[PDB]
Amino acid sequence: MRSHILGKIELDQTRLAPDLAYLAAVPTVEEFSNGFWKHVPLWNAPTAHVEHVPYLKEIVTTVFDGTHLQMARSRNLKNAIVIPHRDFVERYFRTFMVLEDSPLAFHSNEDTVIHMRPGEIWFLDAATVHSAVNFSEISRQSLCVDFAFDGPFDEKEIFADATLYAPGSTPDLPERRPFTAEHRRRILSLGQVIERENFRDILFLLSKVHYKYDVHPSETYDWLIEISKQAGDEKMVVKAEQIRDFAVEARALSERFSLTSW
Amino acid sequence: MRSHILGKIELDQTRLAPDLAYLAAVPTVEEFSNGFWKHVPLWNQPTAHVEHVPYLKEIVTTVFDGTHLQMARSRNLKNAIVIPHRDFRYFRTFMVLEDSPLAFHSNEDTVIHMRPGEIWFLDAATVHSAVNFSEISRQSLCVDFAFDGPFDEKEIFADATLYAPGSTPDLPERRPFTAEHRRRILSLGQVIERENFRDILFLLSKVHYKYDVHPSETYDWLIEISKQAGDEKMVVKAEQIRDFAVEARALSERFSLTSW
Repeated sequence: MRSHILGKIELDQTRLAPDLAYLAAVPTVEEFSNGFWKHVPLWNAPTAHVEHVPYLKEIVTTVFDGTHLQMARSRNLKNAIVIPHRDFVERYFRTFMVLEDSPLAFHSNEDTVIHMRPGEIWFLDAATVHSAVNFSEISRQSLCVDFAFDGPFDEKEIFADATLYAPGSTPDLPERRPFTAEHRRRILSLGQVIERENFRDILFLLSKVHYKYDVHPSETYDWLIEISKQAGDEKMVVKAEQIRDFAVEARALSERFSLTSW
Repeated sequence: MRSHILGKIELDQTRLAPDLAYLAAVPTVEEFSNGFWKHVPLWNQPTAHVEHVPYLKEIVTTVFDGTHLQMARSRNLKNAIVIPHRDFRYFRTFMVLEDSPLAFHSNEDTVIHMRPGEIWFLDAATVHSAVNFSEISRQSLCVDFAFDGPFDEKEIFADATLYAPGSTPDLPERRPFTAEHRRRILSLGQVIERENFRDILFLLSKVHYKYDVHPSETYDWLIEISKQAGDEKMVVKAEQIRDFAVEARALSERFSLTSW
């Protein structure tokens, strides 16, 4: 897990309530997606949206330095799961800060599961296998502020005041149950019910095991492949192979790829 | 009936702050318009917007009785002016929810500056206008009432204790409107064109907020400005506009500030 905390800030819930009330209502528009997700661009390398979120405005304005600031946006996720994956193989800086307390919302990254707490500013490593989830409808509005630097930089200048930067902050890293061979055998029983119209469903459900069980998120794809073989459907074995290449190996997918076209 | 304050509630900032953010982002759907105006219907019976950020739901639920109530909406106005006009005994209350210093209203001979929380009564039947000389937000709540037979303005509230008709209104001072100033306004007869006719109208419509003259004169100056310009189609159009605005007289479906 390359990801880690970068520091924290006491959020003023009362100056934030309205900002969140706006983010939730501004209309926006947007193959592995499911549940509810919504992003709001604030800083495209500012937007009409900014002056409408005074507080959030202040926050990035003051907590960060533009001497490398890419973009910034708000991101919410409800009853949704982002399939585990990696963006590529072979340096950028994506930072993340939840804004609301969403108990059943988590992130994962390579071999560990995280539960971000408000105001905490995380560094999320996109070069390794990661995922995000919200098992409930409790809102999970978040601020993603991206950075960039060609000349390797301290990681310090993210903040425009080293008094906020503090790695040592202890993260909430839930303790997961042991993933056993007996569990693995139960998962594979899905080979008996999977069909083409519920294939995407099984992908999403397999994507959740790693949050509660101690097993690499990438195994998701091995299970899916094996479940496809057990079912004996070739177009499934192949779709499942393609998804794994996309997710685990960052291989791109055809424009013809579809979870619903067979 | 002349405009006046009916009472004033105190506004819980924190409790309405999230709501204003909501009204400001809610999309809504899509003349003689001019600048930014946005209405978010709140009672036509409730509207999906209510529950979606409540403080106002309370305000409107507590304060008014709904047997005569018949529409409620938020109304914002920025860098805009609505031309003076009469709508048509249909009441109508108005509460500005924010402090927008360059925001005003006029009605017949009065120019007022509503203050946050005051609940003003405004008559439909008269010549009124609204304006915001700046981009500072001016979210308000407009609640109208139904009466097709005499009542007491008290009888609109629920909690009768909320009615306080004696609050002193903030009535901006206006400069006297002089005969030389009038002469100067007719000079626009030198520059008006069919392509800027509308602009001149918006310009004339604003004078009555700063100077002491009835807003309907806007239309007299426009007709005269039109006669000075020697443009017969323009004189007829200005007259049509005047009849539509201060006589309520229905206009035509073809009528445009582009069709001469």
